[PDB]
Amino acid sequence: KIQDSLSSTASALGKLQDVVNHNAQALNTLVKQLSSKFGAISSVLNDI
Amino acid sequence: NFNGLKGTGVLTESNKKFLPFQQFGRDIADTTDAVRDPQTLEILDITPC
Amino acid sequence: LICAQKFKGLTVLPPLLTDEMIAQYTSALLAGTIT
Amino acid sequence: DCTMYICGDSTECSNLLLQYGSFCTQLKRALTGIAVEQDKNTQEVFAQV
Repeated sequence: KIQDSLSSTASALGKLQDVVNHNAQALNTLVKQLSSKFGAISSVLNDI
Repeated sequence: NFNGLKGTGVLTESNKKFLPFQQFGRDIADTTDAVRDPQTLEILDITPC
Repeated sequence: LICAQKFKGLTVLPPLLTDEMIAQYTSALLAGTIT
Repeated sequence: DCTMYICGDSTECSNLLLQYGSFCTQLKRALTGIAVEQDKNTQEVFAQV
């Protein structure tokens, strides 16, 4: 009967899905951050 | 350097599909990755080194 | 392909222990605790 | 609050602040995590029965 509990619902393995989701969110935020201009002339380096 | 696209990187053939009015290329990281040569119609993919 | 798009200076090093090795540890523990 | 604290009830400052990015977004995310964890603490401690 143990197997059905894991196989049926989708919230059983949240405690490990959360970790990888957090890491993905952090990486995505860091990558997307450089698109910000930070109050400078332009985000792209060469145009300055 | 394409009409105002300064940069570097290894350029290869771009087999991806562009709409007739579309020339730039952007990614999830939100940086230029593909272009279309104005002289010759083929599409170029600017892959990194 | 976000992992492939993370090339902009971001790397994901592989763990030292691989999945088969971890499974071998688990098998050893199981074969120990039941005999 | 994102903008009320920094330069609340201002127009041009509000315009010039939104170009920094998603700072207050992750601020609010962290604070929400703090709050839900705070509730979870009492839930864990007292609900053993």
